[PDB]
Amino acid sequence: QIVLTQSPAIMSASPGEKVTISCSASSSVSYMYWYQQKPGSSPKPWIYRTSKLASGVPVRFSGSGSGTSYSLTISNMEAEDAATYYCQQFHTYPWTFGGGTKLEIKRTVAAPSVFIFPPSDEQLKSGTASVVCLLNNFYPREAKVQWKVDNALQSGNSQESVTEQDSKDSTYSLSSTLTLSKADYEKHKVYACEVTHQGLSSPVTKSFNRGEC
Amino acid sequence: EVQLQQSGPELVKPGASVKMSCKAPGYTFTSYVTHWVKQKPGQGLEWIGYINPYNDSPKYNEKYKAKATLTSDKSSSTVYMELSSLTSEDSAVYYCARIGYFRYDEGGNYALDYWGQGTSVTVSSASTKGPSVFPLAPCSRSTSESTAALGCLVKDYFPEPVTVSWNSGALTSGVHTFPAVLQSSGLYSLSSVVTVPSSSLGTKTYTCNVDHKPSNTKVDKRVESK
Amino acid sequence: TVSLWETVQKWREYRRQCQRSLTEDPPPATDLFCNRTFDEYACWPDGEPGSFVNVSCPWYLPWASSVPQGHVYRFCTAEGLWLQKDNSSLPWRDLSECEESSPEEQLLFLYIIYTVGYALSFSALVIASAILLGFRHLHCTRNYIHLNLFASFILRALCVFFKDAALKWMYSTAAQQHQWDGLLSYQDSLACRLVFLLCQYCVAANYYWLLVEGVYLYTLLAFMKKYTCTVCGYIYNPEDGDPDNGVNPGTDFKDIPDDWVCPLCGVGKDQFEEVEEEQWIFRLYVAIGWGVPLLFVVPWGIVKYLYEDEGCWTRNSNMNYWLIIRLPILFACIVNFLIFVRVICIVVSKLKANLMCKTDIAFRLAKSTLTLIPLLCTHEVIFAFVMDEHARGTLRFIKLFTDLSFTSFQGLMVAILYCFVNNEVQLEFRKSWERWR
Ligand SMILES: CC1(C)CC([C@@H](Nc2ccc(-n3cnc(C(F)(F)F)c3)nc2)c2ccc(C(=O)NCCC(=O)O)cc2)C1
Ligand SMILES: *[C@@H]1O[C@H](CO)[C@@H](O)[C@H](O)[C@H]1NC(C)=O
Ligand SMILES: [Zn+2]
Repeated sequence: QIVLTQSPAIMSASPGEKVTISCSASSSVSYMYWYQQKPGSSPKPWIYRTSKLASGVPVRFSGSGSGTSYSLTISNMEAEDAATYYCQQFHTYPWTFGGGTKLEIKRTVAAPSVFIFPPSDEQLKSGTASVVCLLNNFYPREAKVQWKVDNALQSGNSQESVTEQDSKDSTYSLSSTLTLSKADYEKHKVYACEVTHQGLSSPVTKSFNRGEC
Repeated sequence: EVQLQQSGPELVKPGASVKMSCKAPGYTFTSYVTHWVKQKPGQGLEWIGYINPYNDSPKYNEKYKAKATLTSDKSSSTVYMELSSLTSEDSAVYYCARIGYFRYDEGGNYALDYWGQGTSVTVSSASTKGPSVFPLAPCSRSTSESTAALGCLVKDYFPEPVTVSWNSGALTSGVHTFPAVLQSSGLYSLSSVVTVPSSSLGTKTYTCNVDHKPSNTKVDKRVESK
Repeated sequence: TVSLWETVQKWREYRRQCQRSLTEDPPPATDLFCNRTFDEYACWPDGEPGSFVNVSCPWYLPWASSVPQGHVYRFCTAEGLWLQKDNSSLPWRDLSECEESSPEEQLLFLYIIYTVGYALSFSALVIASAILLGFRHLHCTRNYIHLNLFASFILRALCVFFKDAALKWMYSTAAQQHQWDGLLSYQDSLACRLVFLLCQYCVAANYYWLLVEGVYLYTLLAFMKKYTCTVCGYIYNPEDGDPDNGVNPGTDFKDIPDDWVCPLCGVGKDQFEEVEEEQWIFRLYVAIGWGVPLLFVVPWGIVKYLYEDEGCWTRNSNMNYWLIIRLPILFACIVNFLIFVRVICIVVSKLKANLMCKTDIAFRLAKSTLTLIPLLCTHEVIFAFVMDEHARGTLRFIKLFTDLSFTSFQGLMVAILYCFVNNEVQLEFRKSWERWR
């Protein structure tokens, strides 16, 4: 029935910067409730009765709002505050939640340490062959992996997977898995992966030659 | 911080029904009504409904009427949520939560404080498959880069999840276990790589413990540079 | 002193204040809240979810002076409900701060004379009905009607004996002031359902078996007239008489000497079966005594279930559907008094015309029937329509509640006047006492 819309989708802030997450409801509600959910656990009461803080929540957090428009704000931002924040309404039935706002933490531009792995010869029995290209601990998240099997720009055969921002150094890690046939694989020699990133002056290409290792 | 002891994960065929448990150590005289919340990735968080255990009468979200069936046990004091005629739209984490009150004197100071672990539901026709694990070692060439990467490629399993530890949890740093990706085939696959010193590739052994409770798969793949 | 009546008159105004406010008061505009309701004790407003609703203690209470400001609580949950504790019972309330009297001293006394008045009556009626059924010398058309009038009162007396059992049933759960009040509610929803229905039928049967009692008394006086027998069933044709034993043809049973016995079986003349028509007309008397009460008690119970079955169908505020039981009982009362009036008209004429004597069974019964009809229907005629006109039959129904706690004896009254007072059972009393010595 009533709809809670909270902007932005994902928020990235450098430590000590003002974070301010909105939540505009469809119909005017009395109080607003916020939950901090950290990927890897159930949600947690974070702010109740619009501006009241839950026990253990640091004073940097402050809830504010009235009518439809509500927000959650952070002053002395810290990396500990990276998580998805759901606003909730207890005012009417059904009880509406928010879309959540994943909060991330800006940091120094880091370049990925790239690694390419051929497919196992154990896998070269399974009728397939998956070549992986790892990008370790770059910031920001946006990075380009470009597969080039014998200087042929591969497309729509690989699937990249990015971890969550690291707990300790706020970096990311990305893997691109070039899934290929045993026949398709054994037909080509030079397998390479061209990584384009903000931290990289020139796109790095980590290669390998088929079987020749 | 989980207080509500919920039931285990479930893999159900589309069209079937799933009934999950939410055992509470004991209902507080102030809070006894259990609420059920649906967390479907990308759908957000959804309040399904609640069950009053003292009168066994439940409240439902109009969206989830004739979908969910909330009941309670008298003896064990446990809530139950059945989900009839299931589809892909119903594959989600399912929480049971209870309201914790901050200041009973003042009106409105409360929140869903008591949360459950979350009963994940996977509505798929795909039968539970086992992960085939493969090493992720380079071409034995580094020319002294001083940093070397290697890992596991846990392939073709269903349903999620796969638990990847390294050197039986002794190796905790430089580790990266990527989120699973459902391959076009229909199965999940994930890589778990670890950056170690290039000097160790011929001195330190890197066993890679993979665990997949659904298919009861337990494997230790020691990764070597060919 | 504090009065046991004024404390209810103040309670009636507390419900007036309550009803007025919980209807005049604006909705909270919070959408999700917990409804404003009257506990039948305290008046509660709408509760803000997640707040302790503290209310001032009811002023109708006697000790209300000793506990000022008032601290009777209830909790509104985040869900929008009043805290339960026990759902098969009423919601949690804290009447702890408002407890301990003269009005309850009179209340217990009123209940004591009510239950002993009912135990006294039921025992007298059961032993009375055992007198007419035990002794064969009494198996006659007349007494059968009495036994049925006994039955309706006997069932009504064991009906109050079942309700009191549910009252003692729920109260024996433990020991608490709030629970005492709660035990009343849990029984006001379940046990009250079916018993109060049969009670309403019993009452309807009392008044309608009173009707046939008066009707049988009219037939016993309006009766060429013939007679029969109850033992063997010999029909004494008066137009034929019985000269073979010493009674010329054309003589009424009223003119046959007491020194007479039935020529077929040999039982006394005191065992005559009245007019040969009394036999089959009793089927009608049963059809009127039990049939008619069903014809308006089940219609009432049906609509008091299809339309308003909340609070043991006791709350009749929305619409006056109780006329389904009042009007037929009032109808019975008007004709019961019309019978009463016509009976006196006949007896006085019959006695003066020498055509009837006080020694007769028809006069002995008239003394009794003309005594029940006036007292049992008196209230149900004057108030019935006069009070119905306006909203003051409201405060008259509170008085009727008090009446009902004095009308417990009205069962014994039927037992005495129709059995203990009977000259026939007195001859059976003397026969039983002589059979020992
Ligand atoms: C305690 C009481 C108020 C009830 C008592 C008394 N009531 C009573 C007494 C007399 C007249 N009465 C006289 N003449 C007329 C007139 F005007 F002609 F109609 C009316 N009416 C009423 C009563 C006494 C005797 C019996 C009696 O034996 N029952 C048994 C019936 C039987 O044996 O089968 C019953 C009732 C006083
Ligand atoms: C109601 O009473 C409670 C104690 O049970 C108290 O904490 C609260 O302050 C009271 N609320 C009001 C309206 O004063
Ligand atoms: Zn005979």
